[PDB]
Amino acid sequence: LMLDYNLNGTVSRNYQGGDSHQFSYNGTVGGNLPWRLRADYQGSQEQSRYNGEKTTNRNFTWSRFYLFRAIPRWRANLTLGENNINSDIFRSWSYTGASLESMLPPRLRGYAPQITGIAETNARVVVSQQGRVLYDSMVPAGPFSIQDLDSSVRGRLDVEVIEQNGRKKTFQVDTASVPYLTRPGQVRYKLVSGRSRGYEGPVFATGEASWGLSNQWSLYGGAVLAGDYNALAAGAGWDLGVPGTLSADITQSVARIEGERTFQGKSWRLSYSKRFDDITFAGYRFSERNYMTMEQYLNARYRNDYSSREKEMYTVTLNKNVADWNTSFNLQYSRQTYWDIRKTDYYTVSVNRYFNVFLQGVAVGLSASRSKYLGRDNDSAYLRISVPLGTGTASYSGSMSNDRYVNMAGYTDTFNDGLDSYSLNAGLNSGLTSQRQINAYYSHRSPLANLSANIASLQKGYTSFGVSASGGATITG
Amino acid sequence: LMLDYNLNGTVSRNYQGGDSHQFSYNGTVGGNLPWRLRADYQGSQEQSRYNGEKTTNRNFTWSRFYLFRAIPRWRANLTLGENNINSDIFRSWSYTGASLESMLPPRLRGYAPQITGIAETNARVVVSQQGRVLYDSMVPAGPFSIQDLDSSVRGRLDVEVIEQNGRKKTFQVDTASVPYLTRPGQVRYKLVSGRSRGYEGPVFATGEASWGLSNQWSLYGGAVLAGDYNALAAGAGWDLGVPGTLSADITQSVARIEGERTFQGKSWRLSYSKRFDDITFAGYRFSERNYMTMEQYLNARYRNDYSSREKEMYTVTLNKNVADWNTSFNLQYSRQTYWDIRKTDYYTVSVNRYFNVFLQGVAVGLSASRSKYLGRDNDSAYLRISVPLGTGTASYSGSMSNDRYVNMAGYTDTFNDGLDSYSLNAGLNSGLTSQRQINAYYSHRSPLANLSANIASLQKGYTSFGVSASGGATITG
Ligand SMILES: CCCCCCCCCCCC[N+](C)(C)[O-]
Ligand SMILES: CCCCCCCCCCCC[N+](C)(C)[O-]
Repeated sequence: LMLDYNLNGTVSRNYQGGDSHQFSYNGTVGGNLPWRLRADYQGSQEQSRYNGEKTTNRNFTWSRFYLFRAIPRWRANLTLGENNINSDIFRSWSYTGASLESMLPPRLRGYAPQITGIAETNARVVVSQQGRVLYDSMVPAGPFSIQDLDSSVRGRLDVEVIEQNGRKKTFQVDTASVPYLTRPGQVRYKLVSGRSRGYEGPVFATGEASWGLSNQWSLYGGAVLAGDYNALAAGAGWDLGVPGTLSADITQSVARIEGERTFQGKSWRLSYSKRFDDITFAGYRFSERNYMTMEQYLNARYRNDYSSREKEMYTVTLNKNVADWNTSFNLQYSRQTYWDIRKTDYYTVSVNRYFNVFLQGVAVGLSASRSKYLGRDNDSAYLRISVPLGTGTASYSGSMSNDRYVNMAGYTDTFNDGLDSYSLNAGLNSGLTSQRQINAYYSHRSPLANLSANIASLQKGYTSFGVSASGGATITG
Repeated sequence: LMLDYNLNGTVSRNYQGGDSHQFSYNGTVGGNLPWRLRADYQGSQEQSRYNGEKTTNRNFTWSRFYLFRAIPRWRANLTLGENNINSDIFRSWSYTGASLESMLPPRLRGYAPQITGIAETNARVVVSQQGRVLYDSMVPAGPFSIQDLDSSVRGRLDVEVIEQNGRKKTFQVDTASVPYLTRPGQVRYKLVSGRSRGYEGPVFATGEASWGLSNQWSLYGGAVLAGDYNALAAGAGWDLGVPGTLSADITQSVARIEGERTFQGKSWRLSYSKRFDDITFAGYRFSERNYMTMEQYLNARYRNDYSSREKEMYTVTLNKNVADWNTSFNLQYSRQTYWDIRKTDYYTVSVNRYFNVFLQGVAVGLSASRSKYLGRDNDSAYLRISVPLGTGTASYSGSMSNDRYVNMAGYTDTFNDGLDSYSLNAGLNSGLTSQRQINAYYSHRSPLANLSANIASLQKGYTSFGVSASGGATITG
């Protein structure tokens, strides 16, 4: 019986008084009985004490836990228990039930949705989808690129960057929606049944299939039979060569909510993907005022929420490594508009060049990003020149988050071959009298157990300490 | 005695009443007596009639006219009369006097500053620098790329896009400031003298030179001796190979204005350029509160203007043609900040892909840009699919200027091999009840004489007719 723990803990004081605690954990229990196991758990506890009020927000749940078993001979996998639907045609909601679903040319499957951004401090970053916790551990200040996500992540993700000074900056990233294509002989499909979760739960079945026409083309369809909510979708997909693959989808919905009225709508979606084995992906989507996803409907029927009616959604992704002049470029953009509320443009860019000027690998990196700090836009840029000095490396950093700019000097030293490392930094925040910053971050990365602690302190500001451990153990008595 | 005329004329009516006239002209007189001639003239007249008031704004001037003569044997050219300083180290002001200045590896000289943007209507676009008229003729609605500029344009340009509906959108473009480098043996220099113009005029001399150190490097300097304004500048330049060339400059200023005070300041400037014979240029500049250019000083002493104190200026330019997947990409960006006023970010992007889907060269183009419409930001995007149909080509266009979006259908036919062409368009503006749009644009492009007329009419809107002729003639009695 396997366990995959992930822990976080942080303590901090204010220069005005307050203490606060933060402990979070998430992980997965696995078991083997052709009957396989998978239980995802996640929880957190937060406390704060000011002049008069302590506050506490505490949460725990099994996001999802189910049994799944492989079958030799339909190349299909059966899974039953509490899960989440993962579709290449429909969007996601959580459910209890079972499902039967069909390794083949990568150019047709989905890949790991690498999330990127920028942190003012040494910050804990949590990536989620719906309520499910996909990633939440600490990051050292500066641009960050989380490439630890489950091979099967789909849809758009919710990222929260909780900074050491108490500022929560949040944004959204859209994972690439790779064309649901197939090779002529084969057939891809996904037929799921059960009742929708967490709002007993309305009964629903959903099917989705991908036919292999005799050309470099392929047609797919799917339907959602939820009763008060039904949706049908058909789509055409086309394969190319190295110039990537492509596809388009039209999907209509019928939703009937009590004494409220009845909504009808469709949404068209065009997506292109040139990744295989430089990755580039561009996707588009435009949906009607009355078109709703299974999720949208549910929040509408059970929670009385009709907010966030999607209109148009553009999303571009380019991670191109020109080994040629020794520079990598990554772009993650996602513009999203609505019928009821204001547009929401989220992006993050970075370009890293490796130089030779005096000895090897002097590094200059420029990064820029925009997220949201409490409704209002938060716009950042980061400039870092790093000089490698033996097993260590000294660096200078210039940060510009909104109207507050930070200057940083620091030395980082690595050991155990890159597994462990330890860095000390000192700097100045100005943008409002200036403050001196002192900060140290330590990391240990063994494959069976990771661990990392960091301590930070701002003048007339805050002072906090945080640890973050994650590893693998077998819990069987 | 040569003449290079350029004319524009437009008439239009309002749906509420008004008529208006617009006539502009600019050109250059040339003459040969080793004594060469060059006279630039420019003028315009505008009239309007509403309920009660007609108005008229009329202007004419010889921007600049001077004599210049080549000399065999110092590979230098002497020019005297009323001109404008053009320096690779200093910024521009206009002056009466004479100058002596030093074809050689392109990687060190300057190129044609191609200006780009987007027009709602069939619009006349005027490009200028200081007050001097560099370009002003009509453009057919959609993205536009003016590549007619004098080989020697330097500094940043002022672009105004006067639309057929009466909306003036304006912005700024920074021409690439190519590194003032030289080959070891040779020496580049520029020593100018006279009095500053148009505010008799303060006396000034200015010198600038480029030495050829024995490496792929090169050092340059220059000074401005204006009396109440002095400035000295030194800079290092470095040449590479195909990875372009580079350079950095530090320049200090001393300005003394009466009973006002005395300003001191410097500004650092780093510029990289990878163009020769795909062009890419990135430049940076950061100047002190009290640092002033010769121009800045003059507006300060003679016009009592201390506005627009430059702080930081970033500028990027990328025009890369991937013949490989038959698509071109052009990016013109320029962020500019100040000490006294708000930031000013101007940009324009476009990507054009040529397809094959049914016959040859079906075209999809996406363009986006941001300029200023009366203090406020004006943000546009344009989508155009064009299908070639013999000597003609039918197209569909989607425009989005701010909150007003336009849909357009149109057929264009070309003849005389691309020299002449004629297109008719019809569309809808919605963003405020919608309106039908009818528009035709004709162009004739013979090398000795160009001419173009266009007629446009919006429902419950405006209705205008415009002509634009430009050619070469010899006026000698
Ligand atoms: C062995 C096959 C695995 C079970 C596949 C489930 C798909 C059946 C769907 C039918 C309807 C289910 N329902 C009505 C309860 O939602
Ligand atoms: C034949 C050489 C061409 C004339 C070059 C002019 C540079 C001389 C500058 C000295 C000062 C001129 N000044 C004081 C009137 O400005």
